[PDB]
Parts: sequence; structure tokens; C-alpha cells
Amino acid sequence: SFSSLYKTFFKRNAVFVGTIFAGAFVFQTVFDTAITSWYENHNKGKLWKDVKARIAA
Amino acid sequence: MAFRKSNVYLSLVNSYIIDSPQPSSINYWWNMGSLLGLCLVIQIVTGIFMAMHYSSNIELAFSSVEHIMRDVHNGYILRYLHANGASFFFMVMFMHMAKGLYYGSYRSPRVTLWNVGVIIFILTIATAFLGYCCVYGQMSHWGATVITNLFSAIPFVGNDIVSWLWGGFSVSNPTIQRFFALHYLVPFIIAAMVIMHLMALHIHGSSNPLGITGNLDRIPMHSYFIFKDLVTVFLFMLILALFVFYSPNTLGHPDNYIPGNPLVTPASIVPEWYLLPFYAILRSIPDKLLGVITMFAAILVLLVLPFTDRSVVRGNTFKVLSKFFFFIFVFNFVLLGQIGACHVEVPYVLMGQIATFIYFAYFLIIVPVISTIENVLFYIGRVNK
Amino acid sequence: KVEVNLAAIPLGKNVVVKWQGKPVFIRHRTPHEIQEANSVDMSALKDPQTDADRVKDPQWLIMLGICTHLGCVPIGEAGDFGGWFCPCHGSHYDISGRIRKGPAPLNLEIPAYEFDGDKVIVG
Amino acid sequence: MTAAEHGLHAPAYAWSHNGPFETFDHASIRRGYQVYREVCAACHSLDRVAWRTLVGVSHTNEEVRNMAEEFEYDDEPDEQGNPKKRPGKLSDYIPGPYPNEQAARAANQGALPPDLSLIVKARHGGCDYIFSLLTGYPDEPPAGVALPPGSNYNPYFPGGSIAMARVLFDDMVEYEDGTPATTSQMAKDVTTFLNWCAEPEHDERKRLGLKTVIILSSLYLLSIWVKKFKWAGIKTRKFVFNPPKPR
Amino acid sequence: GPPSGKTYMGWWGHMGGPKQKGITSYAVSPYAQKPLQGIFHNAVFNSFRRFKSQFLYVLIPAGIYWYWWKNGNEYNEFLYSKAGREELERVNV
Amino acid sequence: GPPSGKTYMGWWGHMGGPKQKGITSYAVSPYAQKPLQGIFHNAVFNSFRRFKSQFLYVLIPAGIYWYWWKNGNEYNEFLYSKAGREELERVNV
Amino acid sequence: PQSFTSIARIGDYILKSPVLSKLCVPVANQFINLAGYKKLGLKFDDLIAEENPIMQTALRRLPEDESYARAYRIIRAHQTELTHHLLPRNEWIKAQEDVPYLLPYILEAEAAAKEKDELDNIEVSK
Ligand SMILES: CCCCCCCCCCCCCCCC(=O)OC[C@H](COP(=O)([O-])OCC[N+](C)(C)C)OC(=O)CCCCCCCCCCCCCCC
Ligand code: HEC
Ligand code: HEM
Ligand code: HEM
Ligand code: FES
Repeated sequence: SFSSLYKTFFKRNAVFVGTIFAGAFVFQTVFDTAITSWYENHNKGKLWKDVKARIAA
Repeated sequence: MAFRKSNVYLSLVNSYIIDSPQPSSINYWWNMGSLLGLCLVIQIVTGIFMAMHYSSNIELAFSSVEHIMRDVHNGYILRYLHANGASFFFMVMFMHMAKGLYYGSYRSPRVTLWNVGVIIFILTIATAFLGYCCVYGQMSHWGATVITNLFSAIPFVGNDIVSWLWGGFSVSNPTIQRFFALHYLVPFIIAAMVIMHLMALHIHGSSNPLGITGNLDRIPMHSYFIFKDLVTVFLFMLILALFVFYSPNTLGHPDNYIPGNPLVTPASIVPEWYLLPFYAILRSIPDKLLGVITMFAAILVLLVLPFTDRSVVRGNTFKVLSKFFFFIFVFNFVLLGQIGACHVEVPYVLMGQIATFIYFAYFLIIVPVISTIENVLFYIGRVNK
Repeated sequence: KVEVNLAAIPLGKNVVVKWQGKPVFIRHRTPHEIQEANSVDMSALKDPQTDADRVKDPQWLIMLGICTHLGCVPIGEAGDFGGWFCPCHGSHYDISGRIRKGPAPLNLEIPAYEFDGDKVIVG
Repeated sequence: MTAAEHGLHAPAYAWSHNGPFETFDHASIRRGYQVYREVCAACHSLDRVAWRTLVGVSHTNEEVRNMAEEFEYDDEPDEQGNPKKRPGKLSDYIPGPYPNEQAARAANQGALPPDLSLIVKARHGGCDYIFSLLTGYPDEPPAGVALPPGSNYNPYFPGGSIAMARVLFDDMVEYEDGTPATTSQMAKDVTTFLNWCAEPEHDERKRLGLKTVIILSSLYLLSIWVKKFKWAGIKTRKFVFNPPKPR
Repeated sequence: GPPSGKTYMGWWGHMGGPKQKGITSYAVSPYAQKPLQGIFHNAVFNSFRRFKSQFLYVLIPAGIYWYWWKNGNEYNEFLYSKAGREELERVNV
Repeated sequence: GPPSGKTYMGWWGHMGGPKQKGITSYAVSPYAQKPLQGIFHNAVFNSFRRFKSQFLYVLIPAGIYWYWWKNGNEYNEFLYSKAGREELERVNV
Repeated sequence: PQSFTSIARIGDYILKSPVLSKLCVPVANQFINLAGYKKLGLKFDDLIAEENPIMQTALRRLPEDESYARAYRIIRAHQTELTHHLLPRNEWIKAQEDVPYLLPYILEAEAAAKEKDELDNIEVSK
């Protein structure tokens, strides 16, 4: 159904640019969340949350 | 006709960017000019957004740069972007100049283009020097002291010119505020000179790596070289992002994080790395007047190259000896920079003098003789007699 | 042009100030140091000058603190000659401040100064 | 110059933050502030670090407030125009031990101890230099070193003769977490803390660098595809040449 | 407006080249093409052809200048060592 | 270069005005003339002609706004005096 | 910038001497083979930079079949170097095909311009 796919998303340029901006919004939120999660999980034990949990325990 | 052609300003943007006929055969070395424009936009924008927080007094210069690095939100981003983008500005500028030296872009139509380019090179060197002295670290103060004490070698009015540049009796508060006003001003002279560069480019078009005429096969610049330049724009941004976010102080000297102390010599006074070949050509000559005259001649000997390139084909694409000596010139330039980074010691003095002589013998001796010999070989290899 | 009072500087001491961004010290020399300064043959000097040519007041030795090799600060009253010792490359100067041993080509430069009784105006 | 005038180059220690995906060990930052306050605060200053930057790095808010209250700064003068002192707060800066450079040089044999705020970025070698300089004080200087009075030997210092005595001996700081404070452990902790004072942005900088490298590399590869897509129509061009009839 | 001087480039229609006859150009639509065609063949073979053609010009000056800089650096490290201070004072004074 | 739009000014030679026949210009050299000829006659007579034709358009509205401003200034100075405080509080409240 | 009459003078002196011919002609043949312009389908007189009035004169005076063939070789070299390949080995310009075809027109226009300059700067012997 590439005809329906093209006719929905890539035929009108307004729908194309609006789709790109909606994807950019979702990608900004999702990408920053995933990068901060991967970075904090890669450095587990060195963060101030972990040092704070150690001092509390 | 179209509105992109009929309008007053869109005809300029069209005839420079959208319909500008480039030859079809140019390569990724022709992307460095657009990359230099990108470097200039990066430098001017990050410079304004740090000038909103920088204070040019001699008690507040280093403290205000550290205020940018600590208190300003994303101010470390702006400062490392400005500094490493100046290093990348000079990298891409050396690539632009070297591809001009290689592909013969200085010859008969484009002598005005080459000379306006040399003027931009001088102004960009001056901007980088004043902006390095604006930080007022240890290398900033002492680099300012050395390079402005160079002008006390002029025998008539040397002390007058020196005490006019300093604003006093050493490098001080009026010197640093002078340098900040000039470092704000001179990039707009660079932007006007870039518009003059684009005029001199537009009246005759680009060259191509073959050296032959490009009027036969041409392509409009939009939709081909726009994306062909977008490739190198994203590659330049990727390498600059690496050097800003992961190795931000690699291209900087570590002595600039000492505050500017006039009573302590830091035991190796060395400017930023892109001025180091000219610093070596300075220190090669054992006289203060002839040394600064030789440094200005090192910047100004590129103006001799249109009239010493005796070749009849343009560009070293099809020339064996010219290719070999061009890369001998390039690695001599790298040797000259590494020599100027070094101290003034025994093998280094003689190596710097020999490398300075090779630098000046490339334009003045090597290029006319090699191009004449290649003219004769090109004739007699195919003329049967 | 600055003025330094020579009243609170006792005999046998140094005083190091900054002036126009350059270090400058004043010494109240002993007569032993004066005789030792005028008691060196100029053949021992790569840049030979005399104490009468290098100070105006033999009691008050005034000179700039720039070591003439590359611009370091010689340490106060240190070295092997009784003078000043640049520790960057090992330069020595006597109490008259002339170069004997070291990579320095010239002596320690004397600034311009005049006297007003018990004070000095350097400039 | 000579090797003694260059100083010995410090070897590359496997620091916890070296490497592009790494973060400061913030517990090592807390231990390093303890060894700064208990040892290095008697001669060295930290004139660029506000108290409010330590909150969320090595201590908490009510934990930094007590130290800031322990120090005393200048206030706005009272109604009669007399000078007045004030217990410090989070906006104030970490105070130095000496009122001025002349008093510092009077207390330290004529040599001025530098402010330690940027000295990890102000010296070649960086963290490795600070660590080797603190740990590698030889008990005896090598045979024939002409040493001045009051100057100690350190090979990693340029010149060999440093004016700072060896100040880090074993168990001179009781750590809070029971970490065994030897000499090299305290030197590693102050090097991590001084590196945080130099680059307080380090963790967020490498985080945004990860985001930026991924986004820009993806844009680069996407742009290579889009470039070759637009240039297919020219890169696959075919010129043929039938010579014209002579007229 | 005013006319400018004789340039060696016109615009679209009067570029100022030779008259062209008999030269016939064929192109296809990129939308009907494969981009990234031949990139694994060119990446290991055409790139090797370009490297075989143009590496002596870039590598023999690199070899000369790097051997020169390495030899000068080793001579400096010999000179400011303890074993070569006699030669150091001889070549400095 | 590329052509711009249709403008209403050409250059020297092709200005865009109509065709001219029969209009004949005469101009003698300034080096044969008298500059500062007639400056005293035109200083007192031509200047009075220009001022007489063009001063009502500039002097009736200036007089209107200056009389309005003077009247408002006098009313304000009366209001914030002692004689007009009743009218002041009346028109203020 | 170097006049073509001077290149012809020096090259004719090298070719007319039996020692200089057998010493320098193989050096030039290997130089031309290393130069690699034949692998793009170019003869050498396509490589001369045309942006000067002597070369514009010679290119105006070229006959039309050589003009159309030179146009095709230039466009073919542009497309070949665009694709970052070379021409196939049967499409390389052969050695006997690499004849100087523009050279008599260049040398004639050069002699005409030199004679015109010499007559512009004469001094009549009176
Ligand atoms: C004052 C003016 C200064 C000016 C000098 C400033 C310093 C130098 C700036 C960077 C070097 C710029 C070189 C540009 C020259 C160039 O474009 O090279 C192209 C050549 C050959 O390409 P071509 O001649 O166009 O041939 C292609 C077509 N054929 C015939 C094959 C069919 O392709 C090659 O042979 C490969 C060349 C690739 C060059 C890469 C950089 C090499 C040098 C690096 C030096 C710095 C690195 C060490 C730093 C510590
Ligand atoms: C007491 C007095 C101390 C204490 C407790 C510490 N330091 Fe150190 N320090 C000191 C002086 C007088 C000097 C100046 C010496 C000189 O001028 O060479 C220094 C020097 C440093 C340096 C700079 C070394 C250099 O310039 O290469 C660093 C870095 C340094 N000091 C760090 C440091 C650290 C991390 C400490 C932790 C407890 C420390 N010092 C203690 C005086 C004193
Ligand atoms: C031509 C482009 C420019 C170049 C090449 C350039 C170069 C430099 C360099 C090398 C530095 C020192 C950076 C460091 O080491 O920290 C610097 C500093 C600075 N520049 Fe620029 N600059 C440019 C444009 C501008 C402009 C236009 C402004 C002002 C609006 C500006 C404002 C500053 C400021 C404020 C500093 C102070 C220190 C800092 O914050 O980095 N720059 N410049
Ligand atoms: C701020 C700096 C500069 C900018 C923005 C700039 C911009 C450009 C641009 C966009 C081009 C056309 C694209 C290209 O050919 O690469 C160009 C061409 C050129 N520039 Fe620059 N330039 C700069 C500095 C210089 C310098 C320092 C020189 C050398 C002296 C120089 C010499 C040339 C030459 C010779 C050309 C023609 C190249 C050719 O067409 O073959 N430019 N410049
Ligand atoms: S600078 Fe004084 S000894 Fe070299």
C-alpha cells in the first residue's frame, strides 16, 4: 500500500512538513530520555544519587 | 520571468546560490569556501553571545571568561565552540589556500580573487590574535607583549607606534580594552571582504580540478552543490562537535588558565597553533626588524605567485614535479609550525632557517623553474622532430 | 614616573617594586659592596661597563628586574657572585648587576631616574 | 631544555573519568573535598568555587549550609557606617587562607601558592600531573642535586625544586565512609575534586556530546545518501559523439 | 544598468564556449536509479586505484620531513642529556 | 549575468523615456560664465516670491498647534496654581 | 604566462640536438605517461588555459571539426573526473593521436601579437 502511504504522507507538502515536525518533537523527548537513561546506567555508582543512597545507608 | 530573478535581493541570492553555474567536475575541495562561511557565522554568533557576558577590563577579563565557563548557562558550549571553531576556521582556511595553490586558482582571471583572499587571510590572522589576547591568560599577555614589542624595531617611530598600540607603557588595561573593541569590529570587515571575495569569484566563475575551461559542462548550484556542500557541513559539524564536547582543550595551550601575570615569564611564550609557522619565520631571522619584515613577507609572498607560476596549463593535476614540490611545500609548512612550537635550541634554529628558506624558495625559485621545465617536457614529449 | 622614598630602606636590603609593568629594585649598598663593584677588571666582563656609568648614586643601586636572556626574574640576593640569580637558565649577576656567567648577552638595564633629597623619581 | 628542567612527564593513570562515556566519581569528589578542607585549605585557595555548586555533587543543601555558616565574610555596613561581618551563605565563595599575596608569601617562604580552581586545566598532564606531583616526593633527593634551603625535591615539578613540602602522609584524614586514606588514595581524591573544580560541566558536557555525536553522525550518513540520490542523474550521464557533416 | 567588462563566463544560454554539435547527452531520473550503486566495489577497488596513483607524491615528502624532524628531535634529546654536554657546549659556544 | 525585472530607468543611452525630436539644448561653459550672478537679486526678490507663495501652508498649521499648545500650557499653569485648585480637584476627580 | 614561442624555441633546440634528444625525450615521454591526461581522453592542447586573448584568438581560428572534437573531449573528461573513474583502456588517447593541433594557431597568433607590440614601440632611426 505504498500508494496509500505516499498519498497520506508525502503527497501534500504541508502534511509532510507537519509529520516531520511531529516526529522531531517526539524524537527530541524520546532521544533525550533514552540518552540520559543510558548515560546514568552506564555510570552506575558514580552519580550523586548513588553517593546519596550510600550516605543514607 | 521568475520572482527569484525579477526581485532586487532574490536575484542576488539566485545568481550567487541558486542558479550559480558551477562546473560539473569540481570535487570536495571546493566545499571549503562554504565551510569557511559556516565557520565565520559560527564565530560571529558565539562571539556576540559571549560578548553579552564578557568584561574587557584587565581585572575582569579572565574572571569574566571563567564566569562564562561556570555561571552562564551553556556558556562552556559557547566558549569551546568559539575557540575550537577558530582552530577549525584556520584549518579550513589552510585547506582553501592550499587547494588554490594546487589547482592554479590564482592565475590570470582570478588574480583579484586571490588578492582579496590574501587580504582576508591577513584580517583573520589579526582577528585571531586580538581574540586570543582578549582572554588575558598567561599566553595571551605574553603573546601580546612579544608580538607588539616587535614593532619597536622600526628605527624611526618604533617606540611611538608601540606606545600607541599599548595605550601606555606595557600591555595593560587600555591594551586589552583596545583589543576587545578591535576584536568586535574586524570580523565585520571580514564579512565585507567575503562579499568582495564573492564578487571577484562571481565575475569569472569557479575553477575545476582539470584546469581546462568549464564553460561547456555546467550545473546550477542549487540541488547539486547545496547537498554536496551539506555533506561537508555536517562532517565539519561532526568533527567540531567531537573537539568541543570530548577533547575541548586539546588545541589550546594549558598556560592560558593561569591569570595574566606581568611579572612571571611562563618559560615558553607560544601563540595559537595556526600562527606558529609565521612565528617560526619570525624567529628564524636573527634581527628584530628583518624578522617582522620576513613574517609580513611570509604572508605577502602569495601575491607574487600569479606572476611566478610560469606554466601554460593551470593547476598541478597533470604535473608530476609540481605535485611533488607542492606536497614538499605542505609538509615544510607543517615542519615550520612544529619548529615554532619548539624552544630556541641547537638543531631547531638551523632547521627553522632552512625551512624558512624552502618556504620562500617555493614561490620565488622552485615554481618558475619547475613550471618552465614542465612546459619544455610537455612540448617535446609529443612534438616529433 | 613614580617616586620611592629612600628613608625606610635600611643599609643592606633590597626593595622590589613594579613600575610600568616591569620589576625595579633599589639596594642600599655597603661600602664593601661598592669596593667589590669597582674592584672587577673589565676583561672579566662580556658586556663591560663601570659603576659610575651604571649608577648615579653609589649608595643607591637602582635597576630593572628583567634578566637579559629571555625576561625571567633573578632571585633576590641569590647566586654565587653575591648578586642576583636568574633560575630559568642559570644566569648570574654581581651587585653591580653585570653579566659574568650565563646565557645573558647584556647587563641588567638601568632605568632613568632622578633624586629629590631622600627620595627617587624613576621615569 | 634538559629533562630536569622539563620535569618528568606524569604517566597516564586510569582515572575514573577518562574515556568519552565516563563521569566523575562523586564519592571521590566528597572525599577530595574532605582532604582539601583538612589539609590543602591551610595554604591553597579556591576563589572560583561558590558554595552553591557543591550542592548535588558532593554534599547536600543543608550539608553545604553548615560549612558556609562556619566561614565569615563581609556584610553591608550597619546604620552607623561601621564594618560588619556576616556568617556566609550559599551565594558566597570558598574563602582562601590569606588576605593577600603579600601575607601568603610571608607565610610560605616567599613563594605564592596558586589558587587551585583551574590548576587541573592549567598544567600539562592535568590530573596525572597533580597526582604524580603529590605522590612522588622522594624521601631523599638524588645524589648531587644542589638544593636551596626550604625547597623540597620533586621530579615531576619543572626544575626539580618545588617550594611545597610533602603534605600527604598516611591516615592524616579520617574519611567519613571508612575508606582507608593512604597517601595515594587522598591524592587521587583531591585530584578528582580539583578536576571537578576545573571542569564542573564535565558530566553534562559528555552527555550532550553523546547526543550531539549520534545526531550529527546520523545527519552525515543521511546527507551522503541524499547527495548521491540527487547526483545520480548527473553521475550516470552518457555522452556520445557522432561527428557532424563538414559544412 | 551599465555593462561590465569582458568575462570568460556568461549565464544560462550564452556561456561563451565553443559551438557544440554532435555531442548527445543521456541521463536517467534518479528516482528510477539506485543510489549507493557500486559503493562496495569502488570503496575497495577504485579507492585502491586512486591510492596507488597518488601516494608517492604525498608520502615521499612526508617521509623526508618526518625523518628530518625525528632526527633533529633525537639530536636535541642527545644534546640536552648528560652524555652529550661536551658537544652541547661546543655547538652552543 | 542574469537579467533583472522591467525597471523604469535604463542607463546613459537607453533611459526609457520617449523619443525626442526638436528639443534643442544650449549650454555655455561655466568658465565663460559668472557664478554668483544674480544672487543679490534672487536673494531679496525670488526668495520673497517663494516665501509668499509657500507660507500659508506652513504658517496656519504652525499657528494652530502653537496656539493649542500655548492654551494648554496656560490652562495647566492655572490649574496647578492656588487660584484654580477647586477646578483642579473637579477635573481630576 | 610563458610565451608559446619560447617553449617552441627551447624545445626545437632540444630536439635538433642529437645528444639532448636522446637524453631528454624519454624523460618527457615518461613524464607525459605519468601526467595521466591521456587516461581522461584529453590531448595536451585541451589542457592549455584558454582565458587569455592569444588562446581565444587561436580557438576562434580553429577549424570546426577540431572544435567539435575538442568540445567532446573536454565534456568527456569532465564527466569522467566527475564519476571519479578513468576512461577504459581502449578509450585512452594513443600516443600517435596526441598531436599538437592548436599549436600552429597559437604560434601564429603569438607572432602576430609580438610583431604588433614591436611596431607599437618602434623608434624610427632619425
Ligand atoms: C600559506 C599556505 C599554506 C598552504 C598549506 C597548508 C597546509 C596544507 C593544507 C591541507 C592540504 C591540502 C591539499 C589540497 C591539494 C589537493 O586537493 O590534493 C588533491 C590530490 C590529487 O588530486 P588531483 O590532482 O585533483 O587529481 C585528481 C584527478 N586524477 C588526475 C587523479 C584523475 O590528492 C592527493 O594527492 C591527496 C592529498 C590529500 C591531502 C591531505 C592532507 C595532507 C597534508 C596534511 C598536513 C597536515 C597534517 C599534519 C598536521 C600535524
Ligand atoms: C601548605 C603550606 C600547603 C599544603 C597543605 C598544600 N600545598 Fe600545594 N603548594 C604550596 C606552596 C607554597 C606552593 C608553591 C610552590 C611553587 O611555587 O612551586 C604549592 C604548589 C602547588 C601546585 C602547583 C605546582 C606547580 O606549579 O607545578 C599544586 C597543583 C598544588 N600545590 C596542589 C596541592 C594539593 C592538591 C594539595 C592537597 C592537600 C596541596 N597542594 C597542599 C603549599 C601547600
Ligand atoms: C573572525 C572570526 C573570529 C575569530 C577567528 C575569533 C577568534 C577568537 C579566538 C581564537 C579567541 C580566543 C578563544 C579562546 O582561546 O578562549 C577569541 C575570543 C573571543 N572572541 Fe572571538 N573570534 C571571532 C569572532 C568574534 C566576534 C565577531 C566576537 C564579538 C562579537 C568575538 C568575541 C570574542 C570574545 C568575547 C572572546 C573572549 C574569550 C572567550 O570567551 O572565548 N569573536 N576569538
Ligand atoms: C573567510 C574566508 C573565506 C571565505 C568565506 C571564502 C569563500 C569562498 C568561496 C565560497 C569560494 C567559492 C567556492 C570555492 O571555490 O571553494 C571561494 C573561492 C576562492 N577563494 Fe575563498 N574564501 C575565503 C578565504 C580565502 C583565502 C584565505 C584565499 C586565499 C588567498 C581564498 C582564495 C580563494 C580562491 C582562489 C578561490 C577560487 C577557487 C576556485 O574557484 O578554484 N579565499 N572562496
Ligand atoms: S631568562 Fe634570565 S636566565 Fe634565561
